[PDB]
Formats: sequence, structure tokens, C-alpha cells
Amino acid sequence: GSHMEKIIKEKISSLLSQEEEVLSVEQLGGMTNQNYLAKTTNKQYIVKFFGKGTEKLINRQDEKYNLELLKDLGLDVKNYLFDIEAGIKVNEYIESAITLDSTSIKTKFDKIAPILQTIHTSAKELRGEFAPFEEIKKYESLIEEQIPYANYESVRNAVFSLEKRLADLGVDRKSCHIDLVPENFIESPQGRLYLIDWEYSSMNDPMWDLAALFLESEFTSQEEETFLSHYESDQTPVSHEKIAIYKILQDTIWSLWTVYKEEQGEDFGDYGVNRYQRAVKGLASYG
Amino acid sequence: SHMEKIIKEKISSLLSQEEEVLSVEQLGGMTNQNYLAKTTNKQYIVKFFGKGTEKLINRQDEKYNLELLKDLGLDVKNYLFDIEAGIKVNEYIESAITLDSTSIKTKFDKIAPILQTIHTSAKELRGEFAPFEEIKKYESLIEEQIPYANYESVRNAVFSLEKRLADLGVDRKSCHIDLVPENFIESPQGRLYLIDWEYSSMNDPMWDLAALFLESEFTSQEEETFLSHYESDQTPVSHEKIAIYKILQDTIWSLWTVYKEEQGEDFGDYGVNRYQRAVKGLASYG
Ligand SMILES: C[N+](C)(C)CCO
Ligand SMILES: C[N+](C)(C)CCO
Repeated sequence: GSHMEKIIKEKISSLLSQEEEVLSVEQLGGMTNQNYLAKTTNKQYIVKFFGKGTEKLINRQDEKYNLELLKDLGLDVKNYLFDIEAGIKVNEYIESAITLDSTSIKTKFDKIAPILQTIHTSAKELRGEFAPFEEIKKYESLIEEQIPYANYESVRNAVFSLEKRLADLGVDRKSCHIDLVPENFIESPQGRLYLIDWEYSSMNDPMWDLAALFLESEFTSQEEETFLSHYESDQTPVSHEKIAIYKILQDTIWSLWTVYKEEQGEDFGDYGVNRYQRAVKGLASYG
Repeated sequence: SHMEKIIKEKISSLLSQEEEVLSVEQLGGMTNQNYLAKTTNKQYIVKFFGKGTEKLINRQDEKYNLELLKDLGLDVKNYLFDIEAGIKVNEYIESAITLDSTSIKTKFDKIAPILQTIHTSAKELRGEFAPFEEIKKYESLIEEQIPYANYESVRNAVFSLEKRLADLGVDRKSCHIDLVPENFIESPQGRLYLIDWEYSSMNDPMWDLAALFLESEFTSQEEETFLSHYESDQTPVSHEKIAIYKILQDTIWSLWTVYKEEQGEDFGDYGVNRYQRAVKGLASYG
């Protein structure tokens, strides 16, 4: 316990049917939000309190709209409560589910590719657009201290030169998840894969999501080619160069996100610097 | 030579009063019979349509297509196109550099915008290049049995790619269809010409890219570099489609070779080597 325990009980009893009590409340990991697992008599619930500083990062009204909008696709787990004023959301917790990792993900291509095809060709108009260069400027002005990363102004300029390349290649605007870390995929006992945690989801080019999938799980070149044969279709075209560019933009943006989050109280060790350095490496190989 | 005579006869109407034919030599070439006529002030390519090629190429469409493609300024000047005589006469670019599989690798910045120009031309060429239909076409034209080993099984494998292409999406654009490096000619004034449009037809642009890569044996790094010059919002690129079209080209042109050899040509090992590269491609693709 206890006051956090009290709040969590104070906030999920309205979901508890006649004759039901909370057995235990456990803290979970997580990067964006303050997460808990509430175990009850009948079932378990994921409780997510909006993380430190995230109000500037995520439009929570947009997120709520997007959760409702995407429900019929059946990709995510259920949301039981989404209460913006209280700063809380409660999701279904899938029992005996397996959370994917960078190793186990390599065995699930035939399940992941159709999930991504589903969202990318859904025609869903999400509230909010992910404009990568605008996002960089966003994190720049949110960060109070100077950005700690070496040679930033020059790296930033090299990164911004990619905007013209993207415009020349053509940028698509489709519903995207935006954050394809392997832990966002869970497999239930029946063998059904779910894609969870849509809080960053926004309109973007689908090559962003492919880049994220590949980067976050460190796909090999062969693995990328094999995944792409699962994914590529008339309705889901693939540009390899766009993927390479979005990998650089992602490392750039999330390294900045890390600086912001760490000013808001977090500590992610070397997460931020490692991503930044990978962006620099990506730039050198690209250019 | 009676050859001398008919050549003089044909380009006669192009020459003036004391303008004369200095010499005539035989050129290389795989589809037609080609000759260089050197005259007082101009040099001309004289092309006699190859034996049996009327079955392969619609010459009336080719003439039409020539006219339609003129305002793009890609080809050299055509002076004569006589279907009845079975002859065309083009300008021969003096002291031009004919590109080869080596020199083509230094010309990406000139080639990519040529291919962008044709592929985004919005022009409706007469003739559609449907590769699986083209395979069936060659099979019907070939009189003896196709000599290639295990052909039925290989053909089966090749035809299994029709459905893959349909699932990837097939575009329909004006294409050159025959991008051997020798079809690129560099003038001493600096411009690159793309010549010999006789196979040009509506097709997926990934076919032209596959032909360019395959005929000059691009390395994968060279392909990637080339695609950096070519890829754009208007000219999107699919790596898998390029790989499939390479297999299709090797198959089709191996059959073209059997057909041509039945007309009396001898291309040495060209046919079997292309067929076997399709076999190799199919193995590497699966
Ligand atoms: C959003 N990050 C990519 C920074 C990790 C969160 O899943
Ligand atoms: C048409 N081939 C590809 C067989 C060679 C002619 O350029």
C-alpha cells in the first residue's frame, strides 16, 4: 500500500461486479506512463496513469478518439476506462499471454505482417498527424536545458536535409501505430497476436512503422527482406530508402524524447545517447 | 555486292545532286540486319527487318510509336520507315560513344532522368507487353521442341509468378522494354540518346529497370545507387518486382533466341545462358 493502492482500488471498483474485491496491486515497468497491475477475484487489469510531462507529448483526447475509432479492427486489447480528468486508463490484461521480444518477434512474421497491412490499409482517419520534422522542433522547445548530445546543431541540420529527400520520394498519410517496439505485441494462448499501446498512433507514412519494427528489434538485412515479402502488396507498397530515412528520424526523435523524459524525472541509463549515436551512424552510412 | 546496290537505292531519295555514297559496311545487331552507309555529308544506319521479326514486332505500331515518342527527344532522327520494303533509315551519330556494361555504371545521372521521362511520359503506346502472354506467344511460334532442360517444370515455376505480380500490383506505362547498354549512345556534344525502340510497349516500369540491371550485370550496390537517382514520388520502385521481371526477361529472351535460331541466326550460347540465369534466379528467389 497505500495511498497509491487506495487510489487504484478507489478507481477500479466501479468495474468490479457484485461480490468482487482487489487482491493485489503491483507496479509494472513502462517508459511512457506510470503502470500497475490490479489483480482481482475474477480477473486482472492494467492500470495506466498518464506519465510525467506526457501531456505536452500526447493529446489524450485524440488518443481516446483513436481508441474508439480502432476498436472494430480488433488489433488492440479492450479498454475499460479512459478518464482524462483523473489522468488514468484501465485496460484488459490477457492471461497467460506472451509478450514478444527482439528474439521471439523474428518467428512471428506471418502474424505481424497482416496486422500491419490491416492498420495501414484501414482508411481510418486518426486524430493527429505525425510530422517528423515538426516533432523534432517540438522536443527541442520542450527541452529546458541544452541538448547534451555531441555535435547536435550539425547533426540536426543533416537530419533536416532529409525532409527534401522525403518530399521528392513522396510521403503517404495513413493510420500508423508509430511505436512498434516488440513488447507492443502480445500472443494469447490461442496463438492470436495483439498489437497494444496505441498512445503514439497518428497519421504518418507506413514506412515509419516498418522502420520502427526493424529498428526496435534490430532486424538483419535478410530478416527485413523476408518480412517485406510478407508485407508488400499492391495496397501496401514498400520503399527501402524511405525506411532507411525513417530509421534515422526515429533515432533522432526518441533520443530527444529521452532528454525530455529525463528532465521530467525519468532515468533511462544510456537509452538516449545510444539512440542518438545510432542516428549519427545511420546518417554516415546513408550519406 | 547486290547489298551495296539496294542500300544505295534506298537512301538515294535522301541524298542531293553530287552527294554520293562513299562506303557501306555491315554492323552487328541481334534483331535486324544493320548497315552503315557513309555519304558525303551524313552517315546513316540502314536497317532491314530481320527474318521472321514481323511475327514478333508489329511494325505499323512501331512506326506509330516512333511518331508519338518524338517530342520527348530521346531517340536519334529517323529518316525513313518503309514497311513494304522492310527497311528503316536512321542517322548514325558520328564519333558517339556506345555505352557498354562497364561505361554505363558512370552514367547514372544521365540515364535515370531518361527513364523517368519515358516512364512518366503519360503516352499511350500501341502494344502491350504482357510477359506471360509473351511466353505463350513464343511457344506457339517455335516449330521444333524447345531444347531447354526440364522446361515444363521451369515454366511451371515461372508461371507461378503471375499471381505474385498481381498481388504486388502491376503498373502500365510506356516502357522501352530492351535496355541493353548498347542502346545508350553518348554524342560528342554531351547528350545521351536512347535508341532502338522496336520492342517498346506498355508495361510495368520495373521491367525496364530489371532489363537495365540484368543486361549490364549491375551489382546490388550499383542497383541501389541507381535507384537513388531514379526513385521518386512519380516513379516508385519495388525491389521484388525487379527481381521477378529479371526472371521473366531471361525466360522470354531465351525463347526469342530459339525462335530466331529457327530463322537461321546463331547466337552461340546466348539462349541457354539466359534460360539458365532464369533457372538460377528462380532458385535464388524461392
Ligand atoms: C517511445 N519509445 C520508442 C521511446 C519507447 C516507448 O515504447
Ligand atoms: C532483344 N534481346 C534482349 C534478345 C536482345 C536485343 O537487344
